[PDB]
Amino acid sequence: VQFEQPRRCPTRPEGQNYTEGIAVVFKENIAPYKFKATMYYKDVTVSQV
Amino acid sequence: HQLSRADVTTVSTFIDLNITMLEDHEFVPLEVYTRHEIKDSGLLDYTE
Ligand code: NA
Repeated sequence: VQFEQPRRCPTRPEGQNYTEGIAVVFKENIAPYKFKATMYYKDVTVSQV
Repeated sequence: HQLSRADVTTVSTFIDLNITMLEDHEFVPLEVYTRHEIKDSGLLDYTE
């Protein structure tokens, strides 16, 4: 018999390359559009007594 | 005579250690009830 010769050792992974950057994450808009209005009307009351 | 290493019986002094990497997993979006479903659960919608 002979002894097994040294095995090929594994290699450490290269490591994930990361791009740095700035981000803005947008979501679907569910808020209603809001604005200001003015109602002009007249309450008309006819009372039969 | 002459021999190769393959022609000789091989015994190992090495202790085995089989380490495997944890595999990449993807999480899909998942909701029990969508917000549309929750809105629709009401019997009467005042706006409509
Ligand atoms: Na040896």
